[PDB]
Amino acid sequence: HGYIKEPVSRAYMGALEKQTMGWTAAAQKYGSVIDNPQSVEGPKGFPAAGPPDGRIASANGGSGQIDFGLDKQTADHWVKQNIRGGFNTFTWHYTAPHATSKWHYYITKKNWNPNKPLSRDEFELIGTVNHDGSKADTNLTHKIFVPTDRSGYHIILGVWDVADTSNAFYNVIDVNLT
Ligand SMILES: [Cu+2]
Repeated sequence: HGYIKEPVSRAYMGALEKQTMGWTAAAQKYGSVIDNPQSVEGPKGFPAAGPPDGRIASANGGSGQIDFGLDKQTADHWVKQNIRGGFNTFTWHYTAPHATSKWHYYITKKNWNPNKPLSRDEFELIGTVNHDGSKADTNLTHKIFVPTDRSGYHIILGVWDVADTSNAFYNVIDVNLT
């Protein structure tokens, strides 16, 4: 269990807006993930397997841990944070740092549709961090090159594959890319 803390994942943004807008208004916006941003857990093997299209952001309800709130997708719904093209760092916080096989990072394609549910064919692989089966917290932060050929509203998906289970944690990040 864990989530992307910087940039602020959508899941962690829900936990953050819990504090600023309260439990009910934040749960209306994000669903039950506000309490458990670390629990966006679904089957590993993305993109060939893993959570189905339209259930990527919620990891198909996080293995029963959350609802499907995160799967809403419109131009306006989610809080965007600014990021620049090029090298960026992605830092996870672990509540329970499991043995890790890899992390893998994707961005939305230049022509993606911000008002339809997320599908795996809107995402492009941008980097893979292999790991030696040790705990996730031996490599907290990853240096990933974000494409410099697109701008405006994009989603970075970070995926954390657990070494010793059939599961993975899916963290979408809403970004305004410049
Ligand atoms: Cu866990």
